[PDB]
Amino acid sequence: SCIQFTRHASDVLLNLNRLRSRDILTDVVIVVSREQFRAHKTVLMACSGLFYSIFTDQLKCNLSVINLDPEINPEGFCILLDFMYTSRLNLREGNIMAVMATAMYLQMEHVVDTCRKFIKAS
Amino acid sequence: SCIQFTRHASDVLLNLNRLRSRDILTDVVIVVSREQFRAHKTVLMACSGLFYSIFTDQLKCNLSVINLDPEINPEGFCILLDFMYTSRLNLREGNIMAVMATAMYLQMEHVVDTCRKFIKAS
Amino acid sequence: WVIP
Amino acid sequence: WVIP
Ligand SMILES: O=C1Cc2cc(Nc3cc(Cl)ncc3Cl)ccc2N1
Ligand SMILES: O=C1Cc2cc(Nc3cc(Cl)ncc3Cl)ccc2N1
Ligand SMILES: [Cl-]
Ligand SMILES: [Cl-]
Repeated sequence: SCIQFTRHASDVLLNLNRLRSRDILTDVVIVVSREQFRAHKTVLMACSGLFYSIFTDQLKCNLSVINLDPEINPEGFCILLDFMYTSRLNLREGNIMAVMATAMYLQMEHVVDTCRKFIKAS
Repeated sequence: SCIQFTRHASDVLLNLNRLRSRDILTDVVIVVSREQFRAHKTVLMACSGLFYSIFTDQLKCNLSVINLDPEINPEGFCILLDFMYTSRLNLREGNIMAVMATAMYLQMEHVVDTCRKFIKAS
Repeated sequence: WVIP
Repeated sequence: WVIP
């Protein structure tokens, strides 16, 4: 018999993104080629099958630095990290291939699905 | 020119609640009278003006244990912690006063607003 | 607020 | 997915 506040989840995600922009309580650095991205482990796990697997591992859960596969494009990662914290995906003709490949690696099934649909249309 | 995934914020919150239920990456214990509640600092900050103030403080940001004011009712806190992680508020005739008082202390303005409306109706 |  |  609960009541529900419709905007609560969106408001929570907006505040987590504000903490990310101000570098507050970020507990991990994701290294992609030369580029570094600060984030919250819990948000990464909630969005990605790959980060979920990494941070539930008894040894990796304690690492402050995670290095991604050298094939991963920093721009593709940046677009996906922004989506994790906002629900908004900056999908463009010039980045769709790098975004789909990065989403497949990160195990973000809904992003992979929209990339496949957008590629099929063109 | 982004696209948006409608269910993303709700899905993120659902996964953060699953991490909470399994005690994964919880980094703080909130003590309310004899009762202890494990949580994620970032989620508490995103939902509460009081926790936002506590964990942005250069000294308190590093505490693993936070003790609430002895006037705070553990059941009222438990109902509010559940709302933080689910958007669902278990508001009942027998708990509304303890829920409103706890929400005022935690600075959760939307919960305070619905409690005032529900009290006014009765 | 809604009835979920 | 929608146009926000
Ligand atoms: O496409 C995706 C997105 C995703 C997220 C998570 N993260 C969780 C899943 C569960 Cl059941 N509990 C907790 C968490 Cl944080 C796992 C796999 C995938 N695949
Ligand atoms: O009723 C409320 C809920 C709430 C949440 C937060 N938390 C934040 C606010 C901002 Cl601007 N950036 C980041 C965070 Cl985590 C502060 C005050 C209140 N009052
Ligand atoms: Cl996804
Ligand atoms: Cl609220």
